[PDB]
Amino acid sequence: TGLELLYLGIFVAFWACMIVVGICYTIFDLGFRFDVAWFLTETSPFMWSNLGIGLAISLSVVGAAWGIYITGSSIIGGGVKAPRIKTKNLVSIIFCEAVAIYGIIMAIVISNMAEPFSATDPKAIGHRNYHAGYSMFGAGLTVGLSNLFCGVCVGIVGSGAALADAQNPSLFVKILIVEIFGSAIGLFGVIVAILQTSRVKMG
Amino acid sequence: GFFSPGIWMGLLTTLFMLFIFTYGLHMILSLKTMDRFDDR
Amino acid sequence: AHSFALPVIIFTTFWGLIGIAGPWFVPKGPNRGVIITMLVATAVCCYLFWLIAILAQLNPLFGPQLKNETIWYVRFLW
Amino acid sequence: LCCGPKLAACGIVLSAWGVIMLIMLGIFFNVHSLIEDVPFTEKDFENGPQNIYNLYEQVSYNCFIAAGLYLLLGGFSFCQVRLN
Amino acid sequence: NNPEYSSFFGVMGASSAMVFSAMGAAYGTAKSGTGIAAMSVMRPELIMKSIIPVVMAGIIAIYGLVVAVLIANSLTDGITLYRSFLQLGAGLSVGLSGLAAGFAIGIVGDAGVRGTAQQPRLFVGMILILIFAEVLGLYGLIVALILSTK
Amino acid sequence: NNPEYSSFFGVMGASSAMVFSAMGAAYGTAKSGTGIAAMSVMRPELIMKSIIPVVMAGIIAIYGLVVAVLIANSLTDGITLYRSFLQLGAGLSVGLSGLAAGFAIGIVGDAGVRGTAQQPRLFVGMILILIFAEVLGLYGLIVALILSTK
Amino acid sequence: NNPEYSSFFGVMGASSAMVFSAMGAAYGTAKSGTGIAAMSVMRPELIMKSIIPVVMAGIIAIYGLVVAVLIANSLTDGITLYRSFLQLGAGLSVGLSGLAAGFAIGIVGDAGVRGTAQQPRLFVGMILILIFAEVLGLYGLIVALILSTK
Amino acid sequence: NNPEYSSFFGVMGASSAMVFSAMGAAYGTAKSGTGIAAMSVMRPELIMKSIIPVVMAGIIAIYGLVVAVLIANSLTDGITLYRSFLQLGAGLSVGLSGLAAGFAIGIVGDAGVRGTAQQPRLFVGMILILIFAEVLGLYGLIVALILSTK
Amino acid sequence: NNPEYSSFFGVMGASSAMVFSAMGAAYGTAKSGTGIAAMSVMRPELIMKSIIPVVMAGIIAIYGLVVAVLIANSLTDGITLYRSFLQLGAGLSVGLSGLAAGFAIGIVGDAGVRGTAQQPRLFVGMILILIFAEVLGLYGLIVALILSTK
Amino acid sequence: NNPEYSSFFGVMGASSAMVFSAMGAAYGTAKSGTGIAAMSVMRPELIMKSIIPVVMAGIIAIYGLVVAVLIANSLTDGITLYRSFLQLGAGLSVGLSGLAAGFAIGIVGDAGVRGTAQQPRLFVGMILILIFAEVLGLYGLIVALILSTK
Amino acid sequence: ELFRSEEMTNQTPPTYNKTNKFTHGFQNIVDAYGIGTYREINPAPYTVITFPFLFAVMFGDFGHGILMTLFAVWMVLRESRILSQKNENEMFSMVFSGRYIILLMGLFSIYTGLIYNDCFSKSLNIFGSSWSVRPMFTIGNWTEETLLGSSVLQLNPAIPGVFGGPYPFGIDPIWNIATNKLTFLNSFKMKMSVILGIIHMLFGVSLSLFNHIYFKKPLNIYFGFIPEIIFMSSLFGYLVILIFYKWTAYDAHSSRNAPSLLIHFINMFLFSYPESGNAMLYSGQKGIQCFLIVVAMLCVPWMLLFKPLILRHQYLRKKFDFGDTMVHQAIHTIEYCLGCISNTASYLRLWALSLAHAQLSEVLWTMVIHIGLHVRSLAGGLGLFFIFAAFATLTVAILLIMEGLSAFLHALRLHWVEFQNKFYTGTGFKFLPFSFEHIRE
Amino acid sequence: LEYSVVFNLVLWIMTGLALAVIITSYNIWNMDPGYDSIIYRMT
Repeated sequence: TGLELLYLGIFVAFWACMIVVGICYTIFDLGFRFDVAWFLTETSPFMWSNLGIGLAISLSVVGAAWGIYITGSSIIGGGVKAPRIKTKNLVSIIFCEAVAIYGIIMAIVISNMAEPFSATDPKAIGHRNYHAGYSMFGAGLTVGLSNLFCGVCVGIVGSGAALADAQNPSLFVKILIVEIFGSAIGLFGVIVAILQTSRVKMG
Repeated sequence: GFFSPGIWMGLLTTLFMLFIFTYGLHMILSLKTMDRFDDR
Repeated sequence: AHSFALPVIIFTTFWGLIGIAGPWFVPKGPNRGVIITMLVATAVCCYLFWLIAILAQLNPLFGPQLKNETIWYVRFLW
Repeated sequence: LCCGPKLAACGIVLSAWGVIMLIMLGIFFNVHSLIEDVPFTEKDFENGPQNIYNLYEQVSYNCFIAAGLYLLLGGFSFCQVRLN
Repeated sequence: NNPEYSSFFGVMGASSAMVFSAMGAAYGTAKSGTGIAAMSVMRPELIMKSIIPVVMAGIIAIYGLVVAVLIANSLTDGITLYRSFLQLGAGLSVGLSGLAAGFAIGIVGDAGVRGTAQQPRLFVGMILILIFAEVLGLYGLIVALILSTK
Repeated sequence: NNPEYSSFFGVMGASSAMVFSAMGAAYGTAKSGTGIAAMSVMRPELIMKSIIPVVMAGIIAIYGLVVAVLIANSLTDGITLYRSFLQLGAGLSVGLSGLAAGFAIGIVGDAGVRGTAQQPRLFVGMILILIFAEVLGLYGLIVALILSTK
Repeated sequence: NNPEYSSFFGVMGASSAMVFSAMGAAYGTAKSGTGIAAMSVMRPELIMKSIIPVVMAGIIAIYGLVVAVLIANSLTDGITLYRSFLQLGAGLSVGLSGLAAGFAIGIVGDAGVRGTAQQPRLFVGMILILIFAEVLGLYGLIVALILSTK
Repeated sequence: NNPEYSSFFGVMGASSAMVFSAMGAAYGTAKSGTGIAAMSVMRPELIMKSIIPVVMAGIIAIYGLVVAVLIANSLTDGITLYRSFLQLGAGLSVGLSGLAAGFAIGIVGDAGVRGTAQQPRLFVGMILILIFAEVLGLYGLIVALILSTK
Repeated sequence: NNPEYSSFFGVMGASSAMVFSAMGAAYGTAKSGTGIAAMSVMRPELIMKSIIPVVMAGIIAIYGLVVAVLIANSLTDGITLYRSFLQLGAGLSVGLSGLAAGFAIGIVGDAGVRGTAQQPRLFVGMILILIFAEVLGLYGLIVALILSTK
Repeated sequence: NNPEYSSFFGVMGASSAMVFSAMGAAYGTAKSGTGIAAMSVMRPELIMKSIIPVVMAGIIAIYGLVVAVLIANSLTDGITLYRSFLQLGAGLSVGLSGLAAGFAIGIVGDAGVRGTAQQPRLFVGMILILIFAEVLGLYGLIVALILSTK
Repeated sequence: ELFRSEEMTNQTPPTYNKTNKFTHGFQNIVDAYGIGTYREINPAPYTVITFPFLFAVMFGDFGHGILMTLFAVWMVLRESRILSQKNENEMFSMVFSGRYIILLMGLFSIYTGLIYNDCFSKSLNIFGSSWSVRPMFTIGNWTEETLLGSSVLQLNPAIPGVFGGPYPFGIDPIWNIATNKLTFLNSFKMKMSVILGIIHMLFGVSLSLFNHIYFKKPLNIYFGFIPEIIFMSSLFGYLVILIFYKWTAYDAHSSRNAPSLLIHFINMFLFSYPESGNAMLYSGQKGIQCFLIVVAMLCVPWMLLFKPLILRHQYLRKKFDFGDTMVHQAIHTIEYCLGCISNTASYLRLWALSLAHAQLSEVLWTMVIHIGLHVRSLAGGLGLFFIFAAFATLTVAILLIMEGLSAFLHALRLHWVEFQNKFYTGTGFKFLPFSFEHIRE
Repeated sequence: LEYSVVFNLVLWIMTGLALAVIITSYNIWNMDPGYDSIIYRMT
């Protein structure tokens, strides 16, 4: 558990330091020196937008990709005694790509809204640009993570489908209903991301 | 001040990609080879 | 200078006749069905592929963004 | 040298590719003395159309030199595969 | 006027609601699907009864959608911040609560399928327990809906 | 007269109360349902009694709903900050305390339900201990209700 | 007029696109080589076929090279920042996408090599599953390309 | 007029390229050498062929030396910062890419070398795969060379 | 005109060059020594040949010793910072590169010596592999020297 | 005219040298004593010679004492900071280098002493290897003495 | 008249497909996915052209298309020597067996590369490039712009009154050297991939009607084919029509705030019809947008549940697990409706791979052979020798082999998953007659 | 002046270097001698 111990030690020290610094700023009655509004305003909306775009596409493929090999290994292993599996159980992978597609479409549609500002001093500049920037960030994150977890779900379910079908061909069709729910969960994230960027403007 | 816009934004992107690197490296390190081969 | 009407007529007739009349002018061997399939499938896919390429470039919204050296060269090339 | 007839044959094919493609490149510039417009121009490019004609001739010369080297390479590889 | 960045928190709320509810549904769904497939190999006659846990998971996913949509439609540029904080709370409230519920959905459905696999009479009991998980998802949704209207 | 962002603390309270309580009830429910499913296979007749730990868990969930709603109704824009700290404290107090109680509810039910099947005389002892877990959950509710009205 | 540091984000994009893609392709290569070495002893006739997962991983590495070079040839000093973030997004997008692709390649290939040797009818399925992962990696490339003109 | 401390990034590049490349080659060397020691005791006639992974690992190390030196010879005091960002990108690009290749070399070397003793027909297959890892390392060098002079 | 704190970096370099290379050599020494002890019980006749990885380990430690001294003899209070960064990079380059080599030395020594105990023909192959580790160590030294004199 | 708290760094040096040196010697001592205790049960006649690893390990703690005192002898209030950095670097250099040596001593002592009882001819090889670890520790001292006096 | 399997001698027969020296390879890549249902429509006669075409789009490279054919020709020229010999190398045997497939794939790749006008990133100048009249550019208040040009590019305006006219054949070569080819040409290929993908799907569906006739299943068209094709036409065919309309309806005169087909398509599905702020493609479009989506929904009940509903009606009157049949049909409906959306995305591989290849060709040329050129005569000539040799090597290693193989697989994927799944359904048995196979033994 | 620069540099430089030492020490601390050959008999 050498790596888990490293991850934990970093995690604990990271937040423990934040607690000490935060409380100290309070204790020493600093003039709101740690100003969240300052961080949000100085941080260029361009980063937030491009980050959300990269997340929307990058997280979604990670999900799909995760599930693909989950079900790939189960299919390949079981298929040694039940080669019929490849005929029908490949649809589990189609669902996995489909989860990536949901995010991919949004990633492009969102990025199509990215524009320059020709802006400098945030003071009274880009009021709408900050809203659109944060919204695009959220919408990208929304769909990215939603597809990420969907892809894992579909992989786990598809694995059971392959193992089941190897022993009873009648089970395949009924199980398909579970993966459909998995796909629907990802679509829900798409609906929200669409709404979040439904009324935005850049530039 | 302790941080500038530049420094902070740089740290934010650095950590995001550092997490990606960590994820990749994690699974790469946790990679084993075979103890023995099945047959001749 | 060119119009679009003429390119369309020339290549539409070419591929159209092949896909429509072509099957009438085919060997009678055992591969006749394959050759007829080839003639028709080829004409349709090839025509549509080309047609988009030439049609899509009509009524353009913008021209190319060229490097300085090329822009000058064209003055005395085209 | 033998070098292996399988590798001599590969050299012959590359040599033929070289001579054919390099001569073609020189011709295209010589005729359109052009869309590619890659003769290795200077950055300080002046209003002198003759500079494009001159550089294009330079490209043809350089290309034919490269072809000449492929002619020598193909000749050598030819004898190797024939003797092997 | 309406300060900048005020919409930031409301966006995080709308995103959090959907993502955490998706997490809950995904866990409960994957766990339920695992148990169902394992049972159906041994006896397929219980498959239809064993489906409900999967819908139960989907409910958490919807819960999250309802609030995330409510907020996402409410999001604008000129937000008075107070409204954004209400949105932040509503988003987290339903998402994180649905996550807890979805976990319970997963664990209870998976164990429930194995239980019924051995003794079908457990069906009604297992559904009643999953009803408590649905109630936990509802409570989260209730609070989130209340906050968004303040 | 009041500072900005003062409402931030309050909304975190209302959310935290519900989320932690759902996490507590969810844990206890998940563990209880697992033990119930495993036990009832051997003793199906106990299915209608072994549900109780799950109800106990639902109580933790209500505890959370009650405070979260009580705080939510007290959320305004012109909050005096002082009141917001009290609301945050009330939210955390009931939520985190209910979380601890839900943990015990889970572990005690899991062991107790199986122990009861192997020992019918344990039923009374199991309930009594669960009563203690409910008392632990209430103590948090009591303080939270005191703070939210202070 | 150019915000300083504007070029910093851009340069990181070109690097990440190459590094993360190499990590993915290397992982897939390492996994495949392990399965290939174990399989090939008993069925050396399959050694040539077993390379396919590795070639596919190599494609992922190229995917990354294309973006890294496209960005590198697009770097200047007076970068307007807007362009820089587009390049950083392109790098990160293809990087993580290729990384995940490579992992799927490696994991599937390892199982595929063993499965095919035991059951040659699985050969096509092995290619298919790897093919879907390669298609997913392509998306990562394309989105990196799209950003270059936005 | 040039930003201060601008040399920092370029210097880190030169060192990073060398260190990460040594890390990659070192891993592949150590892992291959382990397989060589375990293998060649049974098949000493292969001792002069099983070194190849290790040689190819040295290539990764050179790739790093070439860039690390290229960067170091490119540094001055009055650096315009832009150039330094490029130097760090080139350093990391080749270093971390060589690191990824080093893992491939190591894993493939071990599996291939031991497999070769079990099946000598694997010898060529091992080289081909290791060749792909070398190609992955090359891509990093190419990008680093492009950036370092950009 | 000299930035204060500037000398801090150069001093850390002189230390790092020794500390990291010392960690590597120590690992290699301990790892090889363990294998040597195992060999000698089986057969002491090789005890004077298996020492080589340990002697080689020392060479890597010297690499670090040399640079650390060269940096120390190059430290001043009136440092121009540019030179300070070069010294930090040079120290890290040799230290971290020697560190990687040190681990490589230990791993291959242990495997080589243990194998040689059973197969004396392994000795020559062992030496070549250890030679590659020495080459990896040199590369770090070379760059560090180039930077420190830049 | 000197910076405030400039002694802070030099004081950390004097302490760090002693602490890390004790850490190294303690590790080697603990491991050496463990091997000695296990070994001497079989061959009590070797209990005396087997102490050497522990005696050698003490040399590390001595090294640390020497530098830690050498630094302390040069601690004043009006330190030019530069001199403080030198003291901190020298302290860390010898301390962490001694730590590396401590590991080597401990690991080699454990295996060597136990091996010696199994193979009396190992005694000389054990001493030689321990000598290399002592040389590695001295390198730390050498750098610290040169650096702290610069 | 469609090709169908032969009769074999009331049990399910194996599927017998007669093939020849050329078509056998195509049948095998079909069989690799599965053995078709007895009397199923054989997809192979259409694969012979369809698959090479999809490759040619994925591999639309004129220069490599030639090299690809030459490789195939080499194998064919040794056909007699390879057949009458031992071939223990299975990879060589496989590509040999596919030698006629590869040749055709190259043939179409040349066709598509020629229209794209890319031969190793080289344009094909037919003397027809009249896109713009540079002499008039300078007249339009651009006097000595080549002085400032040293630091600028400057994009050629549309409709200046002096530019216009299409390129005679394919894309105007001038875009091959533009800095914004990456928007002009990338967009066209995007739209092309969508159009072709939708057409290919509609073709596959149309074939299902013939299969439904052959097996005398009127119900499979009354509640299947008809509502399914209505769904696809109303949504996906409408989109295609709009794409051509945009190209032919609007000129640069409305380039600012020009209607975006992506936004109108999204607003269509969502019934979002803003009164103003966004220009419509044509008057009344909002009414059409609403009409089509509603109709698409109205066809769904047939395809979703009416098939098992009428089967129950007819079954009970003649007298069938009604619940199970509802499950089957509901899943089928979801797969078809959702798959059409997903399948459309699948055909974006045509764009994605065509672009990816174009990026490899442009970059490999620019960063390898271009740098080998120099104003110094002898050094340039000798450099081109060594650089080109490496360049040709990279073109083969990266594009002719690896990418050609990738495009092979991806086009084959489209055939198996998106095309065949519209009509080529079910399985059959392997046809294994008595034959005198042991000729060499 | 420029505190944020020295601050940023020193904090993250010393933190990364300190961790590299900590991890290296961990890896050395837990070196596996094999616990074989002669260890089983001494144990």
